[PDB]
Amino acid sequence: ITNLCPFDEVFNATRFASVYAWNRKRISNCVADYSVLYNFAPFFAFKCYGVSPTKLNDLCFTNVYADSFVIRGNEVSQIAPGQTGNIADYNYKLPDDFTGCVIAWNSNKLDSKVGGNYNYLYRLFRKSNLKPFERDISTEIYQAGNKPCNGVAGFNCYFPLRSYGFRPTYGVGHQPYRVVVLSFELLHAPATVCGPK
Amino acid sequence: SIIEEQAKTFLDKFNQEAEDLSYQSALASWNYNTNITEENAQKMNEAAAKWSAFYEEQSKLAKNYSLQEVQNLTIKRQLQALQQSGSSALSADKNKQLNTILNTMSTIYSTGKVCNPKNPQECLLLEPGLDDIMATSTDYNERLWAWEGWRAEVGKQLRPLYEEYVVLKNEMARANNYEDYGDYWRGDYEAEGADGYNYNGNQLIEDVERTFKEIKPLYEQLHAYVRTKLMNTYPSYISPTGCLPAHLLGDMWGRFWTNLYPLTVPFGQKPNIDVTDAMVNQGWNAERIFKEAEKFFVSVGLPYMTQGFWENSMLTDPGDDRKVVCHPTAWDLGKGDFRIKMCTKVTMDNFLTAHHEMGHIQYDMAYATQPFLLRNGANEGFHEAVGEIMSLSAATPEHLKSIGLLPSDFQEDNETEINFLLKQALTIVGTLPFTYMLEKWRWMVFKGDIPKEQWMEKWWEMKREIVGVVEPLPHDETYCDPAALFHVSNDYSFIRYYTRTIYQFQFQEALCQAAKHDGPLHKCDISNSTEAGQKLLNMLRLGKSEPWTLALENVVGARNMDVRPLLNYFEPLSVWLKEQNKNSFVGWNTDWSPYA
Ligand SMILES: *[C@@H]1O[C@H](CO)[C@@H](O)[C@H](O)[C@H]1NC(C)=O
Ligand SMILES: *[C@@H]1O[C@H](CO)[C@@H](O)[C@H](O)[C@H]1NC(C)=O
Ligand SMILES: *[C@@H]1O[C@H](CO)[C@@H](O)[C@H](O)[C@H]1NC(C)=O
Ligand SMILES: *[C@@H]1O[C@H](CO)[C@@H](O)[C@H](O)[C@H]1NC(C)=O
Ligand SMILES: *[C@@H]1O[C@H](CO)[C@@H](O)[C@H](O)[C@H]1NC(C)=O
Ligand SMILES: *[C@@H]1O[C@H](CO)[C@@H](O)[C@H](O)[C@H]1NC(C)=O
Ligand SMILES: [Zn+2]
Repeated sequence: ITNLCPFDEVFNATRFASVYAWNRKRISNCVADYSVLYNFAPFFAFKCYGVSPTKLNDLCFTNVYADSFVIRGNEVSQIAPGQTGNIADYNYKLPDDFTGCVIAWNSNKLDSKVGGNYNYLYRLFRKSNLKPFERDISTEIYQAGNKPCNGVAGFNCYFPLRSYGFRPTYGVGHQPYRVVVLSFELLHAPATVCGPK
Repeated sequence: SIIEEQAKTFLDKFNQEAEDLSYQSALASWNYNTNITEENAQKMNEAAAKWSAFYEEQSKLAKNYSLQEVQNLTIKRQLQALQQSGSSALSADKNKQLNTILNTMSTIYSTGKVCNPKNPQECLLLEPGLDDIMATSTDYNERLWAWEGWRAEVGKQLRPLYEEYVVLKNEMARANNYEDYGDYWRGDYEAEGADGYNYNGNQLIEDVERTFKEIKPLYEQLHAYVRTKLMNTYPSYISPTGCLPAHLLGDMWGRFWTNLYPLTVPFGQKPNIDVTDAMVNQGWNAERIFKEAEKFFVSVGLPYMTQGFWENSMLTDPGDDRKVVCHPTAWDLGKGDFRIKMCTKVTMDNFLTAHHEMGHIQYDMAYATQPFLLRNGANEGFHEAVGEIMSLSAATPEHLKSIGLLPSDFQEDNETEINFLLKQALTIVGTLPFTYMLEKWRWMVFKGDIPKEQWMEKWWEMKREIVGVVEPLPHDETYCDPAALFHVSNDYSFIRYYTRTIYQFQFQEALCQAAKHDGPLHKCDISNSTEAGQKLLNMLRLGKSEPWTLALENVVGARNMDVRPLLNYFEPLSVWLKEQNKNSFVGWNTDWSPYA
């Protein structure tokens, strides 16, 4: 037991990323201690699929991907395989055959200020949906009519990205939430991520 | 279609952008109201200003999507509310003229003084100057001069302003494809949907008349009782077979007859039920009062109160170097923020007002998931009808006996019930013909059936027939009696007070049959009943997404308004009044006048 994985700089980070620019970290060649993970907040959401929630520290995988972002309260249900909405259609998509865990908790005391936090953005308009595990960071103007937009905002020409504006006196369903998605893959290669002996 | 998708995208952007501005305006208003200071006002105004501007742009930019090309009803309902423009349909000069007329009328009403004869050195104002005289005094001439001065000093200055007010508002109404301003007000009841769920503004007149023709006999009986009781205090000024003088109805305009209870009490040796002494003895505060209402609401199967409700609400007078507006109100600031402002004292009236306001809060929480522009009550009468039934249910001498404010061996006599019903009648039944007559007169004046040269004649010819009130002194065409009322001179609708009274009782009946209640209707408690709460929440969660006919059907079982529950509520009192009026005349004539 000498190569503990760096899960502490994925849950204790000082600044998370927006939904449309979600952050991906690849974890390989370490021993994974899936028990410090329980030491954090009451974990409003600790739901996961294809894997026993109590016997993770018994099986070996070739790679673990951690994706981090911040969403709203009444959108955590959209982080699940086979769902339709706004976050799950234009921002972040999960495959139907998903093997991994979804963790989500509350961050009102950290990501909410009097006056509004306008640093968190999400996409509102897109021409087509997203294939699973895909990113779009373009800022071209959405065209909704026959008239060509020609690089200027106006009638039937919308800027595709909008903000949240969190304030401390909001309700539970409009408060900030931090979400980490862990995806385990097992490919044809030597397995290099395993639990403690 | 193609226009429908563009409308959907436009509404998505509007909904995204409007929540923030509305929330900022609401928060500024709250901070001003709970903390009165000069610089807290300016910010408020600024916030409000921005909101207006935003709306004033979108209502134009939303007129470019033809409404007939949208087929799905929710999008059409959202877009129609946005497309409606009011005073913006006129030019700048006429809008400025209308605004300067309205401000002048409001200012004249607010600062008005009636100077007493007999050493006119101390003149009285309106609010704490004449309400006391007209609600407490028992002197004929003292009431007469106060009644006449308010019409001869404030009513005669509002005639020329009103005459051109009407002309401006009719043109503003015709600028929006209407016939008159009365149609503009009656169009709030428009409903569009499937077959049999439609409703225009012309059916409201017929429904109101149909309901009043049934309500009238009970009013006649109550009128006869009050007439035969007022002859012991004004012997020579009342005819046994005539109308009632206007300045002897316990109010400045006669809107409410509550202040006649000391003179018309059936049995004066039996006091009413008051639980203030028990509340003070046991030891109660505002928090206990507001928690005993949350228990009532969660008894029937409704959600608890939000945590932010207990932290962001002012339930007591601060009692420090901070000035607050002391008037109960329930605030829905948006984004899951619900608050209540109220100066709470340990009394029974505050105990009932808490239920009334938490009814509004629970109504707001039900449709918080609906989209913007569809996040209001079904019409302008549902919101108070929900609050009033809770107050009715939380005041019976069986709910108070459960919470421990009355002895466990308390038995109710039949003498107190008659007194309670008479007090309720004097404030419910006695205000319906007044509202009907006022709104009918205003509709006729707007539409043109009443020419300008015959305004007060129609007033004191309709009041002597519909209501039964006769003027003390002659009034020619120089006065404007209706303008001496707060709602008439401040651009406010008045029929919302007529429909609500009809609605509430219906609701109560539907919530007393589901609760398996056996007995008279005025002793119904819907606590510890889950099916009643579920049936009510079936209607609470819609909002404006569906026509109000479907919302009414979801809770009552009928698609329209009827008066049978109201008459069922007041049945023991009707029997008692009929028994008590054998040797008396039921009715009135329109030929007797105090001045002639
Ligand atoms: C984050 O840091 C805190 C205290 O330093 C503690 O909960 C733990 O070390 C970290 N939490 C996780 C989930 O790694
Ligand atoms: C009331 O407003 C003043 C600003 O005029 C502010 O300083 C004060 O803190 C406010 N009261 C409270 C309780 O915050
Ligand atoms: C949108 O409406 C304005 C009027 O406010 C009009 O001038 C403009 O041409 C319209 N745009 C269209 C029809 O594309
Ligand atoms: C109309 O629009 C609403 C959007 O709120 C949608 O749910 C519904 O399926 C659409 N069609 C009908 C027939 O209501
Ligand atoms: C309602 O149920 C509670 C719980 O048993 C009971 O104490 C109470 O007496 C019942 N009735 C009323 C009117 O609260
Ligand atoms: C009340 O009940 C008593 C008991 O019989 C009866 O004598 C009396 O007439 C009743 N009074 C009313 C007003 O019902
Ligand atoms: Zn109210």
